[PDB]
Amino acid sequence: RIRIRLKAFDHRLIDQATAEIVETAKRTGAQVRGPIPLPTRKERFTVLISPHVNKDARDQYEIRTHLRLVDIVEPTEKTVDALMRLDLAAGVDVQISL
Amino acid sequence: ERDGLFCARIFGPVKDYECLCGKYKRLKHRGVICEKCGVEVTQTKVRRER
Amino acid sequence: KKRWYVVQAFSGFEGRVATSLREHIKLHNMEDLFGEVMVGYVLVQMVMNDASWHLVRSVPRVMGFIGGTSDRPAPISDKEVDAIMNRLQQVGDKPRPKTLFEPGEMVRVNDGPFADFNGVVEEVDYEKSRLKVSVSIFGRATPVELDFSQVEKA
Amino acid sequence: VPLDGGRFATSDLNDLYRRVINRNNRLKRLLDLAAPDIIVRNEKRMLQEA
DNA sequence: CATGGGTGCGCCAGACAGGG
DNA sequence: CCCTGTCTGGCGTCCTCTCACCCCATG
Repeated sequence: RIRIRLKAFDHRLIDQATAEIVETAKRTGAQVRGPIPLPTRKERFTVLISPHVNKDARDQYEIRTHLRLVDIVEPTEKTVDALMRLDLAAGVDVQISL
Repeated sequence: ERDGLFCARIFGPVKDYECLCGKYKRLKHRGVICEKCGVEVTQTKVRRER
Repeated sequence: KKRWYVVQAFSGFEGRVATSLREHIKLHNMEDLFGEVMVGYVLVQMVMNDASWHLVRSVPRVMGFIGGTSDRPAPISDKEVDAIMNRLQQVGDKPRPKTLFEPGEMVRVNDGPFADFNGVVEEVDYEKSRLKVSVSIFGRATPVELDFSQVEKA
Repeated sequence: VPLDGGRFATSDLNDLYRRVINRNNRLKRLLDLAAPDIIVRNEKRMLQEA
């Protein structure tokens, strides 16, 4: 009933953090849809490295941001507070749309 | 009750130094009015004088 | 000409008082002395004879009229009667804050688990009658949808 | 405090305060949408007696 | 589920009418 | 106004030891 869309840069972190966000829900709400991954946005910035001439030495960079969905089933007040207020993992965005 | 004859914010917390439920379960921040339900943070005999 | 009067009943048995009142009218057949009965107070279109006064106070679970005196009880000094009548109809179909929550406007939450929290409405939906406002939970503004009456304009 | 069984044996002052607050809420409602003079005279009189 | 409204005591004493 | 009758209020011993029972009612 409530889309839980959460974003973070590390994949071993965003996917660790999705294990407890349903463990704090299935303990009380006892019904979640399931962990849905989403296609990651890879932003590339390839740019020069020398402070002058030699525009042939560049270094390819990439910042990968990931997205996960769990889309919890039950809108019972208990479950609402157990996710809305109980947000964990600093450095991990989580945004909810009921 | 949230704001009834026996309120939390108007008087005080039933339990000593416990705010309300999930907030302050040790002895460090005695006073912070938690957002879950407006409540004071004091002892058990504080409601007898208020 | 039949003027209005206010009757006090035991609050909670009011529909049964209204039914028993209509039945006492059609028992003691003073049909030309009663017009309607509107619904803890029961409104009665009536005239004032002492016989009809004893009739209404002999209806069971009725305390008495409410007026200036008990000799000649008082019709209807309408002061906020029109307001109450209009408010009933208005409530039937009408919003509280009228979703005046525009984008970037701060609002207040007093319902659900987000009760006692403020936030801003990033998006508004007058058609769906829902405001998109996020409430700083543990610092993280938790974008949640609240109704106009569920939240107050800040 | 409750008794042996569990039903709360409530004090008399809670009945008195709960009556005064019920009537005061009714009288404030009879100030917003409100109602005619005879109604608010009985309402204020019931609050006075409460 | 939650709220909503008897008729056997006797003296003192002072305040409120009530004549006087 | 100066006395007379009425009308309501205020009050009546101290410690203990068991028991029994604490708001219906219902659309």
